[PDB]
Amino acid sequence: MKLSLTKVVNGCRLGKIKNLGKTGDHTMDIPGCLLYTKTGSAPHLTHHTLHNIHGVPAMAQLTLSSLAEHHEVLTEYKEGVGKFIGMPESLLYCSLHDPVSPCPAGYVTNKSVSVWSVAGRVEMTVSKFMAIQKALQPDWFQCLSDGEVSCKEATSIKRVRKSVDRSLLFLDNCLRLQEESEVLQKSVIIGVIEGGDVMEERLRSARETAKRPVGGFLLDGFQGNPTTLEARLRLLSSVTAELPEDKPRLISGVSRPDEVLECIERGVDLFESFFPYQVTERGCALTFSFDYQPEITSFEINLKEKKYQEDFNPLVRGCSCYCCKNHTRAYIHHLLVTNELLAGVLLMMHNFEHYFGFFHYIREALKSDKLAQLKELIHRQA
Amino acid sequence: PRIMRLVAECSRSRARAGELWLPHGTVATPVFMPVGTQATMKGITTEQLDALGCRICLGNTYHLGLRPGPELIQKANGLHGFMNWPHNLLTDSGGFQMVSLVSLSEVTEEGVRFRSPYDGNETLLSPEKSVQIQNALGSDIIMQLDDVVSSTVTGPRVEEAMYRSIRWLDRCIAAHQRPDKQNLFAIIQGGLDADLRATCLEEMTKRDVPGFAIGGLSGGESKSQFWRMVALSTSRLPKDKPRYLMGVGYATDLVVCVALGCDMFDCVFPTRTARFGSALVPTGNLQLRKKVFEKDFGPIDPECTCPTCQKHSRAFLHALLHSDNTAALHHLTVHNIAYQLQLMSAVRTSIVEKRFPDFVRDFMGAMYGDPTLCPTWATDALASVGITLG
RNA sequence: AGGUCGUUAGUAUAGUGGUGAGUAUCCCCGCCUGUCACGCGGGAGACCGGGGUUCGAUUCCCCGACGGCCUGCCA
Ligand SMILES: Nc1nc2cc[nH]c2c(=O)[nH]1
Ligand SMILES: [Zn+2]
Ligand SMILES: [Zn+2]
Repeated sequence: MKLSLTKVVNGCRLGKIKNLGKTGDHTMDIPGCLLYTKTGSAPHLTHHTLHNIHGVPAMAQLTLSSLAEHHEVLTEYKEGVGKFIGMPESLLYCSLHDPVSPCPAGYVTNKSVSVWSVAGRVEMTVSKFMAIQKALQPDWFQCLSDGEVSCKEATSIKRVRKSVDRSLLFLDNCLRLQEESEVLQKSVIIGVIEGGDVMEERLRSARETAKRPVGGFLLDGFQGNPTTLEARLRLLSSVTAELPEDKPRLISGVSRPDEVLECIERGVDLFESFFPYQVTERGCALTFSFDYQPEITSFEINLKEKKYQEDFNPLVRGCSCYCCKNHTRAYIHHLLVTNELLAGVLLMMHNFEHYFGFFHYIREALKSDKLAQLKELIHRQA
Repeated sequence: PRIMRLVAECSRSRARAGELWLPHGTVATPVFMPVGTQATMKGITTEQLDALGCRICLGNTYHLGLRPGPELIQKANGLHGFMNWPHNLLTDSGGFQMVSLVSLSEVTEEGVRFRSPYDGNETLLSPEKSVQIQNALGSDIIMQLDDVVSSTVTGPRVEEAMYRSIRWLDRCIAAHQRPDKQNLFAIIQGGLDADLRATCLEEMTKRDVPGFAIGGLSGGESKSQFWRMVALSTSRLPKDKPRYLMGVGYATDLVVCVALGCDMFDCVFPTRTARFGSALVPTGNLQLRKKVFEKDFGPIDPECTCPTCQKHSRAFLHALLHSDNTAALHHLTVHNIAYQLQLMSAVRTSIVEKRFPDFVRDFMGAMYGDPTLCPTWATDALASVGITLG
């Protein structure tokens, strides 16, 4: 791993990793997102349509929940997972459970965790988890952890302390088991930080986790109602003070355009990218602008209304996706009301492209260090 | 001014091989055309379809006149502009809704009254209205409204339908307004009765029509009547204009009927059967949800050339179909359309270079193995025209 | 260590000392010929284990296992 830091201004890191993958020949920019997938491919897209999207990033994001079922097949294939799913040119990262479908609380013990798949609920100990990682051969993989406390929003200190100790035990055990073997040695392992809503725990966890040769960190349990968005923002800046400044930072559960611009401020590198999927599944289309130089007003438009039935215009002026080059609003309304499949495809191709554009623009602006103007432009709408 | 040019005609049978000269480019006959009713092909963008090779597509009148309606579709520059497709189109007359939606409508000498199957409203569909709305859509071949009865009914109902269809034919000829830009196709009716169909042929051959089509032969019925009816129809029709057989889609049927002198086909089998999870192959089909395809690392078909048969294996498609992601239904569709297009091209080239009778033997051998195990209804049809296998 | 609560299909939840144990999802078969169709039918699959009470035990009492919570010990 190699971290570059061109500029660090106002607690807004800018950089690029240059030595990652097999042995190199790959570069990843910071900050960025990861492509979101369901069991292999992007949702509603096949490889032909997927390559009509401009600016797809270089690393994807599998979920252990979706792929855990098909485990006895990948061992027979013997050759990794970028070759089984026919995407043999990108890095991969295997998270534990997907952010869209939350995990009901009240199943974590001191021996195993649980994950909700299509066939039901399956619990896993340390050995199973290491075996699956060996079979899949992904570049990165988040260790087995304990994060059941986010659901309660209020509980005794005993549960929180028990959680922190649990997570430490898991990390140590898996570190040793991976060290022993051979194939696993070419994949990096990342650390997890939790502690609820206590300063003491949020400090002790970070202090104790920093003293292991993991290669990056995960900050877990920082989402909630807009009524606590100061007590869930000072804590973060206090936390990111006990971690070495040479490894990437990841944050889970934050994907709205407005919370991201403030989560980056305390120092964070990589983000999930599932929000455009939500805004698509509901039937709407993203329309906010992020061009700073030139839902209240326009954050998305709803296309099942009646006003969009004699409307002959693209969804967004100047969008370069396939939809905005060929079709009109009337046609998409006709598709939506009459319940067609092509509507999902044409809207996903637009929402993804819009979001990726946003991340490219914010990275460029942070390079030029004009984040205040863009923050004001985004805030005044949603 | 004829629209068909002949190139090569089999010297052993009655198969032909030619080309159509339509207002948007030209098509090499025979041809198969897939069908997309509500101004889209189900689940697949037009660029994919165009790049697969296809050259002419379908549409429907009842549905499009219901919602969104003629008034704004005309304002969207017809169904070419509305759908965004740079090739030829062919628009059906909505007469099939008269047998599919049988228990939802009534018909008199004035028209047909339909109660919508999405909200129970009733309206009228008469020959003038049907031809008018089709004139608004602006296709390349336009069909006349006809009084379709089921191919499983008897009684004086068939005679009424035949004569009413003739009367409506003359009314809609008088109602046609763009004789230069569209080709109206008389539709031959008569069920499965020799005399009635002969009368229909004799009567409506006297009218001036660019083309002729053969109707009322679809779904489940004895195939022994089916091929005899096609053979009767083909001989009486003239040789300077295309034939057209409506609603046949399986492979064996296509080949046999090519040998008997047909030129065009239509069906919904491949697209719809894709969305239920099944694929088409030189030996039949595969159902990619069974457990037998779970660890099978080869392609769908080694000799295929579709985008799907070059990247992905059977195991991956099996695993992907078991999730909620719908992208797995856009792979099967591409394969099935490609499959259908290749077969017609192969047969045509087989006949141009004077080898057609030996294409059939190989195809039967592949499909059924020993050429002595073909359906008995295909042996009779082939042996009647000259092609002998076994 | 002690106290207390709980255990029903592959995976969730109603229900009772006398019910073919209910429902929704997985699993297994069948149907598709110019679209009422990402559809429509049919099937299969369970009361932790042991002992006692009761005409009858998934229903009442006792033991074991496994797990949660509280206390004790310890930090
Ligand atoms: N108009 C019309 N369409 C179809 C489609 C299949 N058969 C028929 C028919 O007889 N008439
Ligand atoms: Zn767009
Ligand atoms: Zn193929």
